[PDB]
Amino acid sequence: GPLSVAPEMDIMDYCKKEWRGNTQKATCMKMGYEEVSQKFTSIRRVRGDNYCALRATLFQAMSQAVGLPPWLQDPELMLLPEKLISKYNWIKQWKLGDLVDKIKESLTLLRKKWAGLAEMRTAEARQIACDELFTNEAEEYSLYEAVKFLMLNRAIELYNDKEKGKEVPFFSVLLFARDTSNDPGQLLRNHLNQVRHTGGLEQVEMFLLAYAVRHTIQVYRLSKYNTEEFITVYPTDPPKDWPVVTLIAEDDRHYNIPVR
Ligand SMILES: [Cl-]
Repeated sequence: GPLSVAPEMDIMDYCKKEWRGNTQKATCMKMGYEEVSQKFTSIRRVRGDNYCALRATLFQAMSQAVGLPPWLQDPELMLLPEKLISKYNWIKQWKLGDLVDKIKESLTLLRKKWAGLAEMRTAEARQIACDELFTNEAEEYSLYEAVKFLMLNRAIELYNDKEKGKEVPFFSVLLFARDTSNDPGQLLRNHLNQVRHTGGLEQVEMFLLAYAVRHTIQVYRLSKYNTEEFITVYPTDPPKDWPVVTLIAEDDRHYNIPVR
């Protein structure tokens, strides 16, 4: 299929095309891209479907992969679908974009593709391979099923910890405080399973994504330009060894990729 992450263009050329006229909104977006352009020369437009946040994060993480992270080296990763689904039968309410084999196939693909990218000598070889992977075919969307499953697993672990009275990060309190997401089944049914053209990860779920792939996500939030949220980092205090990926969000729903 066609690329789902568009070929790069100059970031201020992009800004000048999208943001014209003298509205306060347009002025704030221009200031936002001007600030981003101090560190990144170019931008890649990410397909704005319900997977936009996952696509943006995974494309950055994988195109920048120089090693296979320990959580993907762990043999437990491939055992997780059978162990989780056997224990929590409501997971079979999963809606795909049997279940154990499908998820295991997706996780095996994620691990294999990531390992192959980490094997490459140059960033250019990685970008070519990523440009082939993110072409709107079944392999791309299988990656999102894998990551969504790891998000569900991390959510179950955080929920169970909070039940036991163990310390949990506060974003998980906020995640489960939502009336549509009071427990992991509601998270699955009402958020991870969601309907086309309406879904996408909410702010609190960006923390969950970061935890699931062990990446620090640095987001220029342009609708927050004149506030301390002009950047938000997910999670707030990650391990220093987690790799950093940078995104741009004009609103708190759609993400593009700055590149240099
Ligand atoms: Cl033009």
